[PDB]
Amino acid sequence: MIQRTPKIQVYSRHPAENGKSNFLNCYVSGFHPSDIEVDLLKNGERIEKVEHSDLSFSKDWSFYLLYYTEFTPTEKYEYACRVNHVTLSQPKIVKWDRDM
Repeated sequence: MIQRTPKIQVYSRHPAENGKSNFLNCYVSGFHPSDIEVDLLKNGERIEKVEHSDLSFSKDWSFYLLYYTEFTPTEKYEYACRVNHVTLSQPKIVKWDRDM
């Protein structure tokens, strides 16, 4: 068995083909097992209808999830990615750094 704590990166991207659009991304990488719960949060609120949940694995024991959705970040909301994983005794909330 192997278990690997997801690395969690939360960042915003504009698709270059629609630069007006802003995507909050939670890139959850290198985890094993694949079982995971990943949410994007707006304050503590899970963002529903996260448009993209792209799971892949490299090695059979390394999973990568890009979990991202269009969002419109404003000051009034903190955005975060919340990951639960067996390796994470508590949900890991990685705040979107507004500069990221």
